Formats: sequence, C-alpha cells, structure tokens
Amino acid sequence: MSIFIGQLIGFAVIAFIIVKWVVPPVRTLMRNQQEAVRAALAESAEAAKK
Amino acid sequence: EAMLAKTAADNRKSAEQVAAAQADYEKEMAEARAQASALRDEARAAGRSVVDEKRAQASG
Repeated sequence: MSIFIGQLIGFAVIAFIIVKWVVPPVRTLMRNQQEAVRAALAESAEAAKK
Repeated sequence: EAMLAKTAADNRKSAEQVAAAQADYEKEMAEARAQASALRDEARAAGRSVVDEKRAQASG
C-alpha cells in the first residue's frame, strides 16, 4: 500500500516535469507545423487567384 | 506535395502571363502600325504615279 502512494508521488513528479518542460516545445512544434501547412494552403489560394 | 507544385507552377504561370499579355499587346500594336505605314506608303506611291501620268498626258 505504501509503495502505491510512493509511485503516485513519483507519477505526479513525472507529470509535472512533462507538462513543464516537454509539453511547451512539442506544442510549439505542433503549432509551427500547423502554421506552415496553413500558410501553404493560403499561398495556394493566392496563387490560384493570381 | 502536388498542391505545393501546383502553387509554384501557378506563380510561374502568372509571372509568365503578366509578360505575355504585354508581349502580344505590343506584337499586334506593331502589326497595326506597320500596316498603317504600308497603307500610307502605297497611298503616297499612288499619288506620285497619278501626278506623273497627269504630267505626261498634259505635256502630250
């Protein structure tokens, strides 16, 4: 039972470290990819209009 | 990828057209100008011939 609380605390630490250091960069990369593809689509529309 | 290639080709084609429109413009501008100049030249030649034959018949 005690080991259960211990590994819950460990998982809380894991979640904190994740959300605080791994989440920001991966989210930024995801936003960069989304912006790049959106810009590509916008360029396609602009080129067709041109 | 096909969309990216199509966008590049469309930009290239728009650049080509903004030049080809003016190219054909100037081409038939020059065609009309040359035709008009030829019409004027033949009119002048006809007038010269007419006055020359008038000279000849009047002298006779």
